[PDB]
Amino acid sequence: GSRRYDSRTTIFSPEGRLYQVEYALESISHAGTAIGIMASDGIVLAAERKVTSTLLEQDTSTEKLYKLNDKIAVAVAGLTADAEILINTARIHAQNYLKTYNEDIPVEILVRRLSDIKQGYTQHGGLRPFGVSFIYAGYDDRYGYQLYTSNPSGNYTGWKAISVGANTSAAQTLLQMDYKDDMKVDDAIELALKTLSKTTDSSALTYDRLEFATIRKGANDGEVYQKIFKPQEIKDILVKTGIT
Amino acid sequence: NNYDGDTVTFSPTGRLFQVEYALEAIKQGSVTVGLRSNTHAVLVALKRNADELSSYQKKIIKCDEHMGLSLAGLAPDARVLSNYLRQQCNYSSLVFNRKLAVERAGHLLCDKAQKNTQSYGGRPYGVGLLIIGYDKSGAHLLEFQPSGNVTELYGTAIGARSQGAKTYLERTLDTFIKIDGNPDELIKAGVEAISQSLRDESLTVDNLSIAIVGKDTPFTIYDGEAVAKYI
Amino acid sequence: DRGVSTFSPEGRLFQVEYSLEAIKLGSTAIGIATKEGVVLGVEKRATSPLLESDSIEKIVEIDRHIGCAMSGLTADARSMIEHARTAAVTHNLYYDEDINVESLTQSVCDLALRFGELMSRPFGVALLIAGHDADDGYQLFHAEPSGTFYRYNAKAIGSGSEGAQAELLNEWHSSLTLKEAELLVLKILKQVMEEKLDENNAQLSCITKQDGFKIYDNEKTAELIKELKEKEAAE
Amino acid sequence: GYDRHITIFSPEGRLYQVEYAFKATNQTNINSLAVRGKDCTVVISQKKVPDKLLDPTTVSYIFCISRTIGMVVNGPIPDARNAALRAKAEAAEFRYKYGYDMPCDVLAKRMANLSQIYTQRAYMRPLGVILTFVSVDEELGPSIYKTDPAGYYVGYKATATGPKQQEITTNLENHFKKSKIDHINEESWEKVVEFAITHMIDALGTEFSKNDLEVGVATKDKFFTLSAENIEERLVAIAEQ
Amino acid sequence: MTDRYSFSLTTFSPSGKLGQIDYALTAVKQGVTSLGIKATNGVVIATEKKSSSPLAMSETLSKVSLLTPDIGAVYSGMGPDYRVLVDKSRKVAHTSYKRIYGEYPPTKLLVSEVAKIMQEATQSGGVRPFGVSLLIAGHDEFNGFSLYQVDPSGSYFPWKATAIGKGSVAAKTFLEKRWNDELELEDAIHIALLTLKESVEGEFNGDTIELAIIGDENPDLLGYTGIPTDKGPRFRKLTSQEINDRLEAL
Amino acid sequence: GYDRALSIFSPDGHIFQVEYALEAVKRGTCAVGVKGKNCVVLGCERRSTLKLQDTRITPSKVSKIDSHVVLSFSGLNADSRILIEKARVEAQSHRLTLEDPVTVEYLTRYVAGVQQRYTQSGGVRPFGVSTLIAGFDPRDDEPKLYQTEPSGIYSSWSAQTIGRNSKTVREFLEKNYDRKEPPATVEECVKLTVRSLLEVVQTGAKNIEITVVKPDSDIVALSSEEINQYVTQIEQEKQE
Amino acid sequence: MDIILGIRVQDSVILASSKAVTRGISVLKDSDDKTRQLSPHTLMSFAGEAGDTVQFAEYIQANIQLYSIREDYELSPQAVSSFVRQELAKSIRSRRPYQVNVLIGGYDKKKNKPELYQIDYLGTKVELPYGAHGYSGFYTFSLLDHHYRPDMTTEEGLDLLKLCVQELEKRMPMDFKGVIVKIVDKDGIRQVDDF
Amino acid sequence: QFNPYGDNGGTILGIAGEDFAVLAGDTRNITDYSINSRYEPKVFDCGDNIVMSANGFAADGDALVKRFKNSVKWYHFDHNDKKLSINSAARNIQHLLYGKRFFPYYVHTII
Amino acid sequence: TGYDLSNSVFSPDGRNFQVEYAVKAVENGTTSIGIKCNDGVVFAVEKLITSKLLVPQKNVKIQVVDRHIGCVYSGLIPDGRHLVNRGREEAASFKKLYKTPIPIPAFADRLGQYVQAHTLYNSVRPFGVSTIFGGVDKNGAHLYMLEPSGSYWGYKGAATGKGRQSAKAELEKLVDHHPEGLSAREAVKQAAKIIYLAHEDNKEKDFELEISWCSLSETNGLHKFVKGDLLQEAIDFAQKEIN
Repeated sequence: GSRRYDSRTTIFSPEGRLYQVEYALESISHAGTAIGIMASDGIVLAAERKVTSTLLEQDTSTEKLYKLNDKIAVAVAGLTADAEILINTARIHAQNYLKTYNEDIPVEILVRRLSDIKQGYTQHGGLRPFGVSFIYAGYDDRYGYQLYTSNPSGNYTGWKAISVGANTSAAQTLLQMDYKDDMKVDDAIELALKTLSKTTDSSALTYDRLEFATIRKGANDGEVYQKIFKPQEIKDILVKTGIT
Repeated sequence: NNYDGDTVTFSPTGRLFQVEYALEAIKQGSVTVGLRSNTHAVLVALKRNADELSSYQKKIIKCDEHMGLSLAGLAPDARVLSNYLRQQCNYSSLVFNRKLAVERAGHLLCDKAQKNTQSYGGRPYGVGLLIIGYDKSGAHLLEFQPSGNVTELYGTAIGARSQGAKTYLERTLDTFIKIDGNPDELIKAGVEAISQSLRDESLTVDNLSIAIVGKDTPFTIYDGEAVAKYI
Repeated sequence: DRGVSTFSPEGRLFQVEYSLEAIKLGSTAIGIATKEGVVLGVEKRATSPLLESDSIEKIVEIDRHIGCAMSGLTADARSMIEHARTAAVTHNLYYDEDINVESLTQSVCDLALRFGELMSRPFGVALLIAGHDADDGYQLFHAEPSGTFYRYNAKAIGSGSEGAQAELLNEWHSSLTLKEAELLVLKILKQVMEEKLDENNAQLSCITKQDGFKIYDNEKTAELIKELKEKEAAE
Repeated sequence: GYDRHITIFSPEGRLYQVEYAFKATNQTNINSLAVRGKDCTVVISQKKVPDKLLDPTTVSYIFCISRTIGMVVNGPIPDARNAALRAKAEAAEFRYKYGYDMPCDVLAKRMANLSQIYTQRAYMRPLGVILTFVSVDEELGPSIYKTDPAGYYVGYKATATGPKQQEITTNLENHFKKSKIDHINEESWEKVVEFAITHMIDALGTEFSKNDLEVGVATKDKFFTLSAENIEERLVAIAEQ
Repeated sequence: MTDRYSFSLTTFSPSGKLGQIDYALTAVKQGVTSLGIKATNGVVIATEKKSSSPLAMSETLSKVSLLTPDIGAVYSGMGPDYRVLVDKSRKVAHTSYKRIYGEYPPTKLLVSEVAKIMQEATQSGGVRPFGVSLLIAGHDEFNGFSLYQVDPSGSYFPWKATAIGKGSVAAKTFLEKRWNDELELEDAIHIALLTLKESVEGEFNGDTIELAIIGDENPDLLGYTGIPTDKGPRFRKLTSQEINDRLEAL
Repeated sequence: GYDRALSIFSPDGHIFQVEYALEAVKRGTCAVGVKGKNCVVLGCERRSTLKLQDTRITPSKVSKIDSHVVLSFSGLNADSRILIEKARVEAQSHRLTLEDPVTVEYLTRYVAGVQQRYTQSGGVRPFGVSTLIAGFDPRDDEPKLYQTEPSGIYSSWSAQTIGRNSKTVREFLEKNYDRKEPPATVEECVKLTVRSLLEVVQTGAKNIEITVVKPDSDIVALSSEEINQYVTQIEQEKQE
Repeated sequence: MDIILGIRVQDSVILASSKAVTRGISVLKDSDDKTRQLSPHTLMSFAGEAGDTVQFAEYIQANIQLYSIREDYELSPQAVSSFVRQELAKSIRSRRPYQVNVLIGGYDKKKNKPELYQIDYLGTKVELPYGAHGYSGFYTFSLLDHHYRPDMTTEEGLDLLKLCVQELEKRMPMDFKGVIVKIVDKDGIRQVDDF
Repeated sequence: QFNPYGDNGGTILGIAGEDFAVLAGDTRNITDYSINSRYEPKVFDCGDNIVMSANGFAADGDALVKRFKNSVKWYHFDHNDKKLSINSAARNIQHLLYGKRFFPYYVHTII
Repeated sequence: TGYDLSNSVFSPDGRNFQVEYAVKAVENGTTSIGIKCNDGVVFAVEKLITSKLLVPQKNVKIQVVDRHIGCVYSGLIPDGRHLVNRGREEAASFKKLYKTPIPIPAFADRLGQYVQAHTLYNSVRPFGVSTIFGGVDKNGAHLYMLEPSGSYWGYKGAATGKGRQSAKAELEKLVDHHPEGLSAREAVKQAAKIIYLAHEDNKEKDFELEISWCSLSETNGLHKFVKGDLLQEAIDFAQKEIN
């Protein structure tokens, strides 16, 4: 029979861990670090690209920061291809809630369904999990600004500031240190970059190895704007904060 | 050895161990005997209890007015197979208004059991059956074996120690084959044959089971006080 | 691994045999059949003092003329009870009559071998099905996850069973009365249970042709425990 | 060692099951050869009938796939027939759906894509065969396209297959190095067949009686195989060098 | 009883590797070198036609494929996998784009589609990953010219220029020196022919080289006239001759 | 679809995947529940390996199934979401067909059965979750507390705990809970609950959560502030 | 079954719904509440084919209650109406469609403003100051066109409704056995216990 | 248009005594104005001491009797050769008939 | 290794060992033969007698397909039957579509492809039988033999089972010493002899002979069993030659 070649991806270790989730988590620890910091008046996303070559088309590019809807975006740590499967799923779910209720989807609800998908791959079906961890950065008119993370196990949790990918042990302690609740967006922007600067596994932290995004209250009042930084703009903010 | 993992696997000698282990369940089963003349066919089965407080596991199943079988091995498998057989008899009746040939019951059983020896995920039936019937060409006895091999005979036995009763009949052949028009004599010979497969216990009233079918006899089962007559 | 439906070289199904091991680990269950009724009793076995003992339901009604006691992986029996109840009620709908205890049992027993690559593994629980019908009177049946069922005059299953059964061998006779059997079940349970038999860690029940299947109150069993203790002081 | 039983990658990026299917290819111990005329395409394969009990006429590895397409198989017969039946079905269905005869190269591609799948999908094994398709295509002229267990295919000026293939390949390689043309420059298929049998003799260094060979010829609008006699006639003309 | 392999054949090892993707990349590493270069007014993709026999006709085996009139692909690794990918990629360009919007898909989007198929063989039941890395070169009205790389993982990245297969490490270094952001197309063709010569063992001419561009529109290549807005395909294979012309001024 | 029997019997008569599911519960942050005389209190540890959590929006540990029944759990979090959702759906379905909210026993029995189903179905592993389900039956003031575990067995408890170091606090509660005398006030019951958690919990801090359910759908969660006052209170009665 | 009305005043929605249930030749019941509460501040009234009306209302009710529990949050009346519209628009090309018309009146607590939605069995939704289903419109939409002003008190709305019921009692051929009136405002739903 | 039903006439009659019962029916089978057979019996012994007639459209009548007779056979097999009580037969027939509730047996049945 | 534990895996030689193991089961079976004559075919098989309890004549082993085809096999009997049931479905559905009864080469490849199909997947086991079959069609007579691998060819004569070699040699003789042709009734006699000659190897128990034949002149193109007189006449012809 076929059983002979079956890994059994959905089983417990004798200590009660899910082998495959664990090893996928291990996979993600080698991915470019991504950081989310939330302020009283906005959210920041920052992520380090996997050691870019000088020929890679830097500007027309995305591998870390993706747009879910006008109010929600994610930062990716793990397999890019896996993430995009989950992203288009999430983008549809967003659109269905809109069509059904004529209201934009609350941030947590979108996060829950995506996390619930991931969970399914760990309990039934005998397929490998998605080697992906997400930072979700979004706004809704119930909880204001929100940060979440989800991992291959399908667990999610909310954060004031958080990191995923490489060196999150180091990066989390640096954030725990200089974060304060009253903090404003332009400070969080600066904290985020300072943190990657200390935890980056290469020497220079230049603009070409960064993706960056902000979700500000900034607009014509009440409405929320979502900004995915151009490379020139990452260079400008990197000089402005005096990291270059 | 490595080749007994399932039915889909041939050993390097060309044997199917899963089928052979199924054949083994039969031999642990309690003994039962079949035999027929030209006018009747008789099943005699030695029933087994669990302990001193338990019932005696029934071993003979009726399939139609003209057909029936005894079992030795996994009883649920006998129930499945007897059930399948009842349906075929009933379909021959209903569609064709024709009592089903004992020989065809044979081929239908063989073929059903073979399915489970060539596909993955299945398992051989773990039971042996003896089929008696009176049909359009007389008395009949069949020996079903879960490898698929069905065999027409004058008499035989299967289960534990069956080898005694089988050599007995092999001698007694020309005697019983001519017990035509006497039911009680034909039964007698079956009760004697089953005795060659005994040790430590012999036949009491609620451990012996006899069945008969023939020319003017519907397949009927005898147990308890009704078999005292033959002890 | 190897197949879920495979035979040992001995000629038995691995997965059935291992299920039989899990039943041996089960709490004790005893039934005795008499011309006045059938009695079912069980060791409750609360795993901690805090658990509310009468939330343990190891004796369970199937119809007014059929009761059930279980031993082993008891969560596995939930769906067997469901099937039994439905089969009983269904047959009454098709035939305007009570279903025979043997027929009920055979139905439950069909379920049990329906596993493999239908469910993924055999049941980890044995059942004592006990009832009454007009043709064969009072009956007690032992239903295994092998598909086989036997009829017993008396039978014990669970961890206490090896001993308990031998004890039932001496004590059962064809002229037992109901009260005698109740006591006899209480006696043998007390004898095999770890903890000390009282009206909270054991439960009794019976089925009579007249009043059907009743589980006894804690107060009622308490007095049969008293009556038993007193009887055994004598001689 | 399980990355050797099913079609998944080995650590060095190889599919051992595909490789072992290539080895089954030669298990019949037969060599085949194909060449292009101006008007025709000839395929010859060795006929080996060891048993006196066999009916020699039933022993064949050349198949008529369609009216215009011939196929010779290098490998065990059950897999060969399997491939033949399928390509016959595919050729007929193509005609029904698209209103013209299935071309050699298209059929070759289609059969190659099927083989490709067996190398990717786990439950299907590769077939232990190599398929040499031949026709005179209405658009392309004479055509030889070949398919393996890997799912690879390509067109040929000419080709050979089997245990002794390499000697035949180089024999032909050398003729075309010299001749300097894509084909056997001959009027009749009769003489292109003669060419094929000749250079097969030279490369394998063996002699053939009329029952050691099997020949299929593809021409404008029909593909056909030769009988004992049409060959014997052809062997006999070769005797006049 | 048909496909009983309904479980993943690619799984995470304790170290966090997905072995089969790694091995598929190993298989790509073995493949003959291919490359692509973005010019300002064009894109070029190129690779070596390396024949199994000289009896093979290798204009028949075509490693550079048209996917849409403005998109072309080349690869390194296992050719059969590439072949079925080009097939699926051409169909998907219609089924999920042209049949909906009436125009061909933009390069990044079609690339996204391919990546999706390739990703799925990494996860779906009873299959191995694809054994190729693709380079897709394309133009679309709102994005201009672009060049992407698609890996067995289904991950993809855009490049100014790159190479894959056998001699990529060397060739990525060669390109890094010669690439600037002002290259006219003819220059990138020239550079591509030089970069490819390093990695080539045997003969080096128009018959041993397959080379295509995504350049200007070709009305001569359209097949019909009379719709002024339809202007013809930007994808073009160079002839045996056209390559050899540029090996003169090499 | 994926067929494989993942939960099967072992020669000693054990189903290892079920037992390894209990291991995942073992590891889960501690959870407790205590029956008062007119209430049920559910207490829950929250492991302190990380602050910087936004606790407005992180999933809270006690879940409302209906407006009169709640459920806490120990084990895999993602797994518990599935059991909860399913239970919430069944709870509304029961109101639709029976015109009455579920009984705590019924709902427990339902959830228990879902867990059981996953121990003898192909292609699935068991739920790495055990639950406390507590509440009040409709128009009934007598309180209910039940427990389920991955095997599918379920039963009622005067008080009970699950998860990491639950063995420690089951000891404490066995010692500190008179069945003849349940905690009469709400205050009383809540105090007994915090006391038992402090055997295992570290700081009172953001480490403890309490939720209180009184009859007639009267469910309130306690705020850090008020829980602080129980911690402080028992502390100063440590002066013996 | 027969007549259902609604009018949004300054800061409440008022639903009036006929009390009669008739099978052919007999008035089987004269105290029927053609209403389901969907959430603390949302009310749906319904009329149409028998069986279908309640089955639909009860189904929608169950769905909304499940949402409330899952998110621990009451949906806006706009959202609940948009859900209900889609459920109907979905059913209109069904094998057997739902034959039910509804009014959804709710108080949006987040914007402190009452809202009234009129949706027919086809999934045709509109926000109105006042609405009705079936034949009721023909008689009352002329009274309301005249006497309605956007800033009426709740008793001004009820007095205006009184006219509407009176005109229907004058000119409707069917005896609809009066109305049950219910008010939806910032403090929830309550029923005016006689008219 | 194909009419799946017909009507083969005849008439049946059952009377119960103190310790007996009768079921009678004429033996004439007709379509429209022709006689098909002058002796085609429509009252049948179904074993267990039960007699049955399904009068109306013979093909539907025969189908039913045939099915109920089979019901008797399987009742024996499934419940250890028990006798089928006249009331249990009646109930079993209700289910037989109501099973074709939306494509009926055009028969008026008596046992 | 491991190459032999799963059906349809290529060993590195290029073999599928599980087919080869099935061959061993065939080799372990009783002997059967086919002789192709002037206008027909003859089939015979050795039926070992495990006991005087087997009813003689009443355990028939040669099977008919359609009206005009006979099949016999050595090895696992159940498998042989399962393959014949398929041949019967194949031949019925051919006749249903094309009206003409199925030609013998056409029929051979239907069994051919179906047996080969069981070498393509690990989830079925290969057939534990070699099958000799054939009959008369619109183009004369045809004899075929078909192995567990799915390989089959046409034959002048053919044999399989324990007695495969002696039978084989005895058939080779016949081809040489009757090059112009062997008649229908002659081949019935000859078959009887060769079964006896190849009862050398299953010498242990004694046996029952069983023959069938399909001759255009003698059975009118239909498959019939050789019974009563012409049977005993050929039993006698073969008693005479083991002397």
